[PDB]
Amino acid sequence: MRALLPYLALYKRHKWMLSLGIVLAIVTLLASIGLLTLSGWFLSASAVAGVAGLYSFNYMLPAAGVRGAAITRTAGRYFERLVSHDATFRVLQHLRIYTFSKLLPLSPAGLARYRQGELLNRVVADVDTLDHLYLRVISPLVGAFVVIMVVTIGLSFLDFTLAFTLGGIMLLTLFLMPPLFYRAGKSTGQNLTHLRGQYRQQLTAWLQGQAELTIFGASDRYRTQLENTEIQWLEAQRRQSELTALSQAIMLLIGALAVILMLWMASGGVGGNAQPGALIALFVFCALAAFEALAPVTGAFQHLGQVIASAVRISDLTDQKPEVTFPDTQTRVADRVSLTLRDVQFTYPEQSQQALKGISLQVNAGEHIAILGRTGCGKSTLLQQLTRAWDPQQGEILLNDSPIASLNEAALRQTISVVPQRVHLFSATLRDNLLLASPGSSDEALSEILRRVGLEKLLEDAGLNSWLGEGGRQLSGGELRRLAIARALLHDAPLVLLDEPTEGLDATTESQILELLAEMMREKTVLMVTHRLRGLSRFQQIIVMDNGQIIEQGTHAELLARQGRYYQFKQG
Amino acid sequence: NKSRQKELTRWLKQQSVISQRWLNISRLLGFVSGILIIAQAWFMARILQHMIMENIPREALLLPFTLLVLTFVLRAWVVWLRERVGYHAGQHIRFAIRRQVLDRLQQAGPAWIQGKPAGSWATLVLEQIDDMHDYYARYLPQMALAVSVPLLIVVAIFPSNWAAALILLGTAPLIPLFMALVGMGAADANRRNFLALARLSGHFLDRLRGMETLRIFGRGEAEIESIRSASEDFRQRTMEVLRLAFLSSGILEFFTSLSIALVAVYFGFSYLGELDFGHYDTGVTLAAGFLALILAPEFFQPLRDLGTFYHAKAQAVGAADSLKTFMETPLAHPQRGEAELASTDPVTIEAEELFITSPEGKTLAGPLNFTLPAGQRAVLVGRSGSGKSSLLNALSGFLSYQGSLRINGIELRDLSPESWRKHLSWVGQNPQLPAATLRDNVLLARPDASEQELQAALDNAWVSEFLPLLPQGVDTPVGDQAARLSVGQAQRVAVARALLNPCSLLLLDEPAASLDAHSEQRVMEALNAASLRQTTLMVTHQLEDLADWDVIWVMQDGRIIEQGRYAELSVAGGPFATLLAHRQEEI
Ligand SMILES: Nc1ncnc2c1ncn2[C@@H]1O[C@H](COP(=O)(O)OP(=O)(O)OP(=O)(O)O)[C@@H](O)[C@H]1O
Ligand SMILES: Nc1ncnc2c1ncn2[C@@H]1O[C@H](COP(=O)(O)OP(=O)(O)O)[C@@H](O)[C@H]1O
Ligand SMILES: O=[P-]([O-])[O-]
Ligand SMILES: [Mg+2]
Ligand SMILES: [Mg+2]
Repeated sequence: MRALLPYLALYKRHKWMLSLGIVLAIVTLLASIGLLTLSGWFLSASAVAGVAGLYSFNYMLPAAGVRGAAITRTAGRYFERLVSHDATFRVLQHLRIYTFSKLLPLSPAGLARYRQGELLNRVVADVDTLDHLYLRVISPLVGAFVVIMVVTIGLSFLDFTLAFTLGGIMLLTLFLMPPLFYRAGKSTGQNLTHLRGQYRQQLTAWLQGQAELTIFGASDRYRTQLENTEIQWLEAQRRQSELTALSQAIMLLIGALAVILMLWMASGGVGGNAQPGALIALFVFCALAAFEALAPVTGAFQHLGQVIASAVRISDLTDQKPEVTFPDTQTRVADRVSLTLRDVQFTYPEQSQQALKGISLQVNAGEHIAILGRTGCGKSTLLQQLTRAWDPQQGEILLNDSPIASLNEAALRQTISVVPQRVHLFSATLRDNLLLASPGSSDEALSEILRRVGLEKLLEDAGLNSWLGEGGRQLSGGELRRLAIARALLHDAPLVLLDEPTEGLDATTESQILELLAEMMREKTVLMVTHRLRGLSRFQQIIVMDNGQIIEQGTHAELLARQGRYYQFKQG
Repeated sequence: NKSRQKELTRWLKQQSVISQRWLNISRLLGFVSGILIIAQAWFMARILQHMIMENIPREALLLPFTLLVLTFVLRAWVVWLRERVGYHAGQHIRFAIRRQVLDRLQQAGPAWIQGKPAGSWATLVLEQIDDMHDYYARYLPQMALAVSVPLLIVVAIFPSNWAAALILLGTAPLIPLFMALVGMGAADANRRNFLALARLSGHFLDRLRGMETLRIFGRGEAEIESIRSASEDFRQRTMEVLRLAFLSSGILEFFTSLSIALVAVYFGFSYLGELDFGHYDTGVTLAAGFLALILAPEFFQPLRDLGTFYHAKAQAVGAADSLKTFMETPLAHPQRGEAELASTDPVTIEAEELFITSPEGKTLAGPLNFTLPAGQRAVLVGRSGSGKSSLLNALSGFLSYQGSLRINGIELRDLSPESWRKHLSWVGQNPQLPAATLRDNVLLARPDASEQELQAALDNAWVSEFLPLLPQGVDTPVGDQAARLSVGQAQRVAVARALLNPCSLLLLDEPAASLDAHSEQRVMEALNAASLRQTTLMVTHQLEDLADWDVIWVMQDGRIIEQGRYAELSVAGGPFATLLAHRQEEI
């Protein structure tokens, strides 16, 4: 419950709306209890008066009471559901902004120890589960407490002992039953989320290794232990339905004890008179209708356990420290930058094998370097040292013979222009996908770069306004790569880092991109990381990587002259 | 929209036959639940009348108290019982659908599983089968409690008063009518905001994903205002949708509180001499008003719970949308057989007019003709996409072939897969380690092996030369989430696992494709001394120093065009000259 505190701070903003939504959940819930309590007394008072005393009985007052109490629970529930959800949606915006802002400083580093495909889908669900602490846990538990109170003080005028033993029974269950069920199911909720991720881990490895499991005759041995995990998993699910069934059955044996008690106890006199008459109904029907206040409460033990898990899961992800530390010196961006590296070493967190054994690399200004390697040599790990995703444990990285760690982030992002290996297509419009490169560019300025990189087909049928993202037009793999270059061109920076810019492309579009990179980026330093061998003659130096090492270095012609790994690349 | 949704619901009803015994006890206990609701409402009404009208003391009503407590205890037992049977009904359907999905995925094989990412299948099996629970556990048992219980109240009140039973029954045709008038208005707001709402739902995950791109452009601070201005739009658009969604719900709470208001007023005035109508001539009774008043809120409770459980129908048909198409795809797969190979000697492979067909039905390899006698090792060379790996999947049994492909003279499709695979062993292009530890992967072919022959496997493959690097030695839990092995290190484990058992055919598939210099020469050396012991079919890109392999096959669009010794193909002009002389080596 202490990990639920950082997000209760977010709830302090928009406290008014949240308080008003709770208040309407009390007026509605008191009208519901008051409609049945007054109806039960009105029926009992009319029956005791009988046909005699038609004019003697003041039936108009309850009749307008049962009409007002009925309207304010139909209308109150309407605005309770509006203010509660509207206030929830405002907190959701603060939760989304808080989570995003606490994840940017560690966006490539703090999230690299997880599987990023399923981590961020879990983060979005964790924020949605945190956003519903108010609707599922806070609004019922706090709305039930101040209805049990108003009913207790409300009925204390007629008889103290009845109101104190109805309010006492209702208070006891409110304060004691959610904790005893959150405690009883605490182990299962831990077991449920552990067996769920184990079944996902065993199933994914069963599907991926299906070719290997089938041949080696383990596809059935590894399915039996997969189906035994599901049996364990379904058993944990079954035990949560034994606490949802028990809490639903216990709340019915408590709302039954408070009706048997207000029948037996309120028949021995309500206050002074030994024969209360109509007052018995007002206490039996109150105890009958007052346990709908606790109906939302009987499930709030299951929802509190989930919200707590999300609070812990989000926190320990965003409460860890960024790998890099950006100074505030506020330097000025250079016009031309030279890249220098000396013995850069880097072991990924929680690993025992070095990703970068040692890198020596000099890239003068206006020089086009290419880095060659196979899968997993460590080349895209080198580019993330230059953008300061990580810090090399041993080694020094220089920009214009000044350490790269001495640049404030706003200046580093203006010195480095990078096209990633995995180009990300944002959901927003085509103009917005380019305006992140340079916000100040104009529509014509965006258009010239877009048609210059060969993406002129995106300039038709409201092309610059087409949605072009998820829930919209999806760009092809070849077109997506041209989009990445269009951002690198718009975001003019002295040094341009490329990460497999021609991966998975036919030679027709591979040549078009390669010729586009040599002519547009002629005056800008380029460090292109390549898995292919096409069009490497225009590069002043080719650096061949192998298992985190620079095994070969030199110009294209020089590399062919001396027999080595680069020679083995063309001729196997 | 209405065409598919009708077809999906019949699919859900088809699956409910699994655990139909428990979907009946849920329906039977729902009727008994509505009887105990009436019994306790009658017991309370008769207790309360005696102590309010004729002032009978509580100590003379011990029998109704005793029966009222028992009714309350029985009610709690039924609610406890009904939840457990509802879950039991839900999980048999999930347990059986998950077996049909996993049986379909296992029989389809790696040829079809590779079509989608392992997280796309894991959503089908985990997320979308678990989405169907609350349809069978809550919504279906509630759609039967919503029609049985409210009719029991009307049937139990009609004998005592026909207007009290008409107040409740008068809102039975009013709620669906009014809920549909607001439905016409809702469809106006829902459809206008449908495009944008689905457009803004995936916004936060889209900024969260690809947060690297925002970092490398320095736009992390200007996208806070994008999240702020896409959450203001989402909230405003969805609240105008929700003004009509909570109004449709409010119809039930309007008639819930009007039905308790009219019952209170009609009975209240009936006791005061007014409103003499509505009751049979015998007379008016206080216990006949308590019984109707206690049961009026319980008339709509089954219809109010159903409002909360209705979302379980939408997420069970969306689950059924992607589960029906999964089970309805034709997925033609290789024919299983019963004959088996007794001999463990190297096999002879000959194919006449052999065609490899994709699981969907298209052909991946054309009319292949080749013959590979026992003990002879062949090598497959060709351009990318030439059907090189489709031939290796057919020999593995993963793909269906229409032509002829014989193993020792016995047709492959007439060979029992569970025995053919014991004579089969290969190393793929990518190391797929599906076992927990590094020793469990090596021993995956035969787990009951002693250390002597385990230690021999590691040394023969040079898996033991990087063991000191690993933290726990040979028992390290391996993976991308624990003790990452480089592609060179994981490929040597895949070689060690493949060479653990003697085999008849070794289908090495581009093993040294993406490896560093050291592991490439350690994997290739081990598999050059392993290809000799049995007939071997390799596919490779590095066609230099390929002379010692006996017969070389060259593939073109799915046809073996040229064959023979390396010397004969190398010197002679032909397609092998084109592959070798044009040493482009694009990667
Ligand atoms: N499971 C599948 N379902 C449908 N089509 C497929 C499947 N597997 C391959 N194909 C298609 O059939 C053709 C068969 O080519 P194949 O994958 O055998 O080439 P390859 O020899 O593996 O080339 P490379 O080794 O360079 O990938 C390919 O063009 C591919 O697109
Ligand atoms: N997040 C990570 N945590 C630990 N190890 C990683 C991570 N990402 C990559 N590696 C390892 O580092 C090596 C080099 O990674 P990378 O530079 O991404 O490959 P490439 O150089 O082919 O782009 C790979 O063998 C990989 O196993
Ligand atoms: O591992 P991939 O980035 O070459
Ligand atoms: Mg990379
Ligand atoms: Mg292949």
